[PDB]
Amino acid sequence: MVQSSVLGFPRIGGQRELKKITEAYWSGKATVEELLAKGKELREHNWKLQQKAGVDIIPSNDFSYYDQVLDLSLLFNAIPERYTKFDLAPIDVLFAMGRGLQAAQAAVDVTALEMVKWFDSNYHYVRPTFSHSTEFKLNTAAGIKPVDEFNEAKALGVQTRPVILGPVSYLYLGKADKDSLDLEPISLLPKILPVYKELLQKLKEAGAEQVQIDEPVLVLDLPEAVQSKFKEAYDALVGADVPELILTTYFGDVRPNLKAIENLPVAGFHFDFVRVPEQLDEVASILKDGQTLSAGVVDGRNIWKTDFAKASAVVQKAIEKVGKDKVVVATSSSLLHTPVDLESETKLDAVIKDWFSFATQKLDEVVVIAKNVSGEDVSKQLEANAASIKARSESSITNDPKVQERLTTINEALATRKAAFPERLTEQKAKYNLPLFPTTTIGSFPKDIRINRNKFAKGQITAEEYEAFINKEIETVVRFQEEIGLDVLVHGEPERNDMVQYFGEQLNGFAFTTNGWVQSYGSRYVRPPIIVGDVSRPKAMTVKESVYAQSITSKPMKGMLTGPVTILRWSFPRDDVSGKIQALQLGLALRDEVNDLEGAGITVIQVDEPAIREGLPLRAGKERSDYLNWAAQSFRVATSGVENSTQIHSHFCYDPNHIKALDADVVSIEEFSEYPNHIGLGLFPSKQEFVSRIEEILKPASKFWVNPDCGLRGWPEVKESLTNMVEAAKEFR
Ligand SMILES: CN1c2c(nc(N)[nH]c2=O)NC[C@@H]1CNc1ccc(C(=O)N[C@@H](CCC(=O)O)C(=O)O)cc1
Ligand SMILES: [Zn+2]
Repeated sequence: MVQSSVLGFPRIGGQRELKKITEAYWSGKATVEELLAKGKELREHNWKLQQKAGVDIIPSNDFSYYDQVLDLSLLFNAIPERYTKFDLAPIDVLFAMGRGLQAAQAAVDVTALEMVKWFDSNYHYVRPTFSHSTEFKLNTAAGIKPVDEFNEAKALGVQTRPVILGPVSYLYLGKADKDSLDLEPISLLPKILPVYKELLQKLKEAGAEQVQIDEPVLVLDLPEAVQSKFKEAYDALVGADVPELILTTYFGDVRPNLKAIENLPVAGFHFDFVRVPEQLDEVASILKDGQTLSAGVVDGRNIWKTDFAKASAVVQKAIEKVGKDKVVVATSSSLLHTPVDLESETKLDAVIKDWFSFATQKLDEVVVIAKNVSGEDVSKQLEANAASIKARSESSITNDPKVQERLTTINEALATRKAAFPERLTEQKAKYNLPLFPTTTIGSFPKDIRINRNKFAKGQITAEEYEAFINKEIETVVRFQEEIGLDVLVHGEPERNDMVQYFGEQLNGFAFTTNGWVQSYGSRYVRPPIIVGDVSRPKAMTVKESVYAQSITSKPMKGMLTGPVTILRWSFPRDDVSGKIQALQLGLALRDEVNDLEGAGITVIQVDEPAIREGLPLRAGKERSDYLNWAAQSFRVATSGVENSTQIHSHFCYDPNHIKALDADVVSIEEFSEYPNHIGLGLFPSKQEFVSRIEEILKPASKFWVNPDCGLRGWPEVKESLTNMVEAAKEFR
């Protein structure tokens, strides 16, 4: 009988209980005991769910109040001193590191540690931060979270497998603090290993027989000298006095690093065969006698019902290489990255809901697959699964002939402007006559809003009253900008709740959930859109508010759009067609929008792709350069239908060559000399500080726009700043 395994379970709660209790604790409404009681109730509920589903290997220490990497930093005393001088008990040191700390000496405003994207998932972890003076050690009176949680589950009669981030990944994903700029985190390895060993011994003494030790940096391009550290670390940790170690990898391909793990004393490995099924043969063939192979075949980052027949076949290949006794059916990664429970959806059509599985359902999928490859009769589940998979692949939701046919029209001309920039600029100058050092802003501006969204969705106020409120907000914002004297304006987007869902709602091919929440960072969660089929845009999405904003001023009003790659990356994508295809479909839908904007007189249009870098494939090579090419192609498909006098803008927070590939008229960036398309380097503060910072960037005149850093912060600050920025632009004129 082949075992089933889950690498981690989302902890937010089916009703976002974790968010509610933590935010209550932070605002003084709940006590720390109330906090802890809710956490314990969440963990117990999630363990019992997993046991009842029949999962064999059930994780502990996957729970967190904020972030699991932060939890380890607190456990190992990677705590910078500044957080320690306020008499905070350890759980409050933890929160102080995660979210910062303010006290009424002058006031304290101690900033949080940095938030970092966890690989290419949509989760963010708190950066481990080390100094030359870091003394790594266990903190017994803080409680040892993985020991305590292991024991809690055991007392419920649930044997679990503690999960911790391994020492190489933990140090390598961390960074040197300000006061220790030359420190290489990985150099700290000999100092941290004794703390890992101690932790593992305490887990063993409590009854833990296996531990999942995550080494996800093995899917990254690692220097050779980092590669050798795996043999060192794991030779030091393995022994009679510790649990068996299952070295766990996800999100990518470990083959370039196989030599690093081919002679390890660990008890087994886990690999992600959803993202990289093709590494199976080579990773299997380095397993030593006795080592087990955990085959990650149930996607931990997407919401589609698994094809039981294909997932079992992947598992059956593993079984053929190393033996039925040495394979485990697993989720590809932690279920951290999926929503909690499909059964909470109250509005989804049953046809569509038949195609999905969220975390709770994925528990049943790993069990049924495990039974299937072990020889049990599960033909009824197999048949029902095959029926769902079949229905999806034949549905019209998925296949729209017009979109298919439109994809066949994509070619170079469709992704190229009618003329090159220099010629375009001469028509743009005749049209706008913008003065040199033109001034604009990047988008957002500074209460009552949701109040009016609300009575409108319940039909209490007409579309008529709703529109006048929107238009009054737009009005305020436009007049404010005019009185400051900005040259190119924005409307403020009071009509928009969310950069991606605002578009997804208005596009075919999308479905939406009531409860599909995923933790993004801390207590902040996202409810991503789902791409279910071929995307098209039946009609104008933004034209109305932009046309109204443009009508009350003789300054150029920017249209504002989100790009195709960002819409794709902050949605749950289809798993039946490539990312590329989904991006080009989005490019084409956005092209209709850009063209309608231009048609309605909105001939300055900003299109932002803030997710481009998060989507970078994890290793260098063909997949990465293909991604950068199609990403840019998709942007150009959206923006290349316009006349020469229409001005495409794009704004970047974050590689100059990719930016160049977009051929935008104006790029706002928050030493590429021979590049004609114009740039606004972000400046935001004195008029003279402005005067200084521009003067020094001087060291090209006709090419510089002036603008802030990213969206706007209180009215007096924005005003004073914006007004100072404009004054500075005028001197130079
Ligand atoms: C800009 N970001 C973003 C994204 N993904 C999506 N889909 N949308 C986004 O705006 N990924 C990267 C980053 C994530 N940052 C954030 C920041 C705040 C909240 C947030 O405030 N969430 C609210 C719920 C908002 C709502 O009502 O939907 C919360 O309090 O949990 C979420 C993600
Ligand atoms: Zn920005």
